[PDB]
Amino acid sequence: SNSWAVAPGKTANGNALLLQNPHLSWTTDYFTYYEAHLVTPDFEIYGATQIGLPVIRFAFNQRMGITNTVNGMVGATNYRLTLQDGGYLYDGQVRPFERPQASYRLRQADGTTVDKPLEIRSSVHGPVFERADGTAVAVRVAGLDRPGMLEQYFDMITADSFDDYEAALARMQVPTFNIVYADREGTINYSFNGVAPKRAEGDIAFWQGLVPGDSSRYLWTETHPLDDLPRVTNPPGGFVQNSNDPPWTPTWPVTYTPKDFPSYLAPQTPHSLRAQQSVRLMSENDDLTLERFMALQLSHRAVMADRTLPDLIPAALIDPDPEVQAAARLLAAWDREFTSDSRAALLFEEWARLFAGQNFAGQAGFATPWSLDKPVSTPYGVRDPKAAVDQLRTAIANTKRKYGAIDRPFGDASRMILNDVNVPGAAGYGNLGSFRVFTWSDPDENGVRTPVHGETWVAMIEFSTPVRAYGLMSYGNSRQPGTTHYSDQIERVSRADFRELLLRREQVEAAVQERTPFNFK
Amino acid sequence: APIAAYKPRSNEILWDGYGVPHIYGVDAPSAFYGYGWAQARSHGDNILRLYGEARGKGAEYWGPDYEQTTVWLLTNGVPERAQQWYAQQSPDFRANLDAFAAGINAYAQQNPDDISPDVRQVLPVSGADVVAHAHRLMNFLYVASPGRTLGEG
Repeated sequence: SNSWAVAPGKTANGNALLLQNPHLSWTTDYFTYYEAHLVTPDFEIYGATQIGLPVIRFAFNQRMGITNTVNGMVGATNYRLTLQDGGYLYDGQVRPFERPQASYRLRQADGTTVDKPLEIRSSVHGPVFERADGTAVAVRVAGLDRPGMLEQYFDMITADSFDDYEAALARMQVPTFNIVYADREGTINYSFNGVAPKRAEGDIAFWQGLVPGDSSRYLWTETHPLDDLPRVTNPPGGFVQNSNDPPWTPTWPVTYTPKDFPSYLAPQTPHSLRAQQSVRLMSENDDLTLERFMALQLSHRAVMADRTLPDLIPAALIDPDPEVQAAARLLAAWDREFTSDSRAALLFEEWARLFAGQNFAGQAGFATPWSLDKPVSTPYGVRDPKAAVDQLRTAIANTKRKYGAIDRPFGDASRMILNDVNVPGAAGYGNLGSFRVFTWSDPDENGVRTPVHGETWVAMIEFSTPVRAYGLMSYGNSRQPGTTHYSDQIERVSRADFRELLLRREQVEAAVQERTPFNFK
Repeated sequence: APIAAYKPRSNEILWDGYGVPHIYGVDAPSAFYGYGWAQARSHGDNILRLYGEARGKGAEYWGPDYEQTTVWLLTNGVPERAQQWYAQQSPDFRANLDAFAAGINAYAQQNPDDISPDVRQVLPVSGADVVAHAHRLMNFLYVASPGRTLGEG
């Protein structure tokens, strides 16, 4: 997911700009987004949210708006238990498990059900589970005493002022997520949100792995208040952003450093190339108009190529294999953009899969390692050119196996297909540097692949008076069997042809095609 | 000075050409009811299936493919905690949650042939079901996934 908020001083018209851009599976049911608009005499909200949720997570109205991105807040701890004498060893003593005898029904293939017993055990940490390898693990989840998550979101998205917004956010009922805010007043804000347990020792890596379940030394009981978490409001740089990267470069120049917070709140790992792009796209541009803002969102640069081809190409041209030389010249002529007509992009991805691993996040292959001191220009270079050329040799074979050639048009293999609509793809993997994301699946027998995850709900809002906003939903607004609103937006997505989002009654009445009157009590 | 706010005088959903619902309500509960109605029409099958799972009845309704999640949720006391969270809601907000569920039930009742046969057994849904799904999504999917605890990736 991506998120941008721009202050008035950085825009041409003096109105804050906001980008909602969550990235999630195109198939997982509970991750499906739905676009809607609610209006009553006392409030108005427009936006997307996961199906089943009664409140809009990605909302905006005439006054304010917010967006979210995953921060992976570590709000739970898995503890390795030491089983002994019918209980578990804790602080040198055997402690008893708390346990109720439950039961549930299991539907059989023939439609009937059978009753199955289920013993539920809990240690001081929390419910106990047993892994396949026999490890006994107790999971402790924070915020199980916070029943107001839905109302907090509701109060946040209908706040009459930034102060009211912060007051609601401060209730700490939303357990995770980075949240970005912007309003017509000109205020922008970034908050590393969630319910974080207060710990006396251990860094994030420690708390993410199996923690010793035999000592009260690791049993946390309190959580951090909002003021203890990384936050940024109206920074000197005039913008805030987050593309899932650790919260250390939310704006530029930065307003805090890792040393200002507990080491267990967030990782200090290398920022993805997409995240590096996010910071550059915002910091390097000024006098932004909504139009330009939207154009920048479509960025699909093969940043990884900029970091590696300078060293790879020369090294590859040394190889006597005519095929390797050809591949190098193909990669050399490439403008390093993930366009539909790119004939070098597929081959590059295949080389990158080997150079940086299947998820493209590997760091071992670079010559110069990532550094927080050069957050948007590292890592860089190829550490072992000779080994990298051998990887290219293998990549050439892999590209041919998957796509049938080393120079197949990116958009011929990469397609977005929903029902009977089949359109050319562009942009790609975020870890390769693409800001606009389409995590292409493995190809089929024809070498055709489609997005499994990526751009879903995409919207850009300018808080002028009245507000002006545009957006699109990759997989439509409905997934019910036979609906005509599942594949009806993907063609526009393939041309980056955004819909004007309609909030004003006059606009809605002009676009309405179906009316459902109703009543309730 | 923002533009003047619209004041609905009747409850209605105005759908645009892309199936986007513009829900107008005379009060809060009315808007939530229309929203539940709209969501059911657009994503009813999956919403009902998910609410069924949040009840800890996935295995009961659909079998083995849903059993692991059933064990995960029951062991973590999700269904019961949801009932508690529901009871702990402020009167006003609980009314909105009830309305939302009511909207889902109403759509299903008005268009029985449009609800997938396999999920009809889930109806009717309640405000507690709504709280349960949100609780599952936030705390037992996002924050604490079964994969991380079971070490199954």
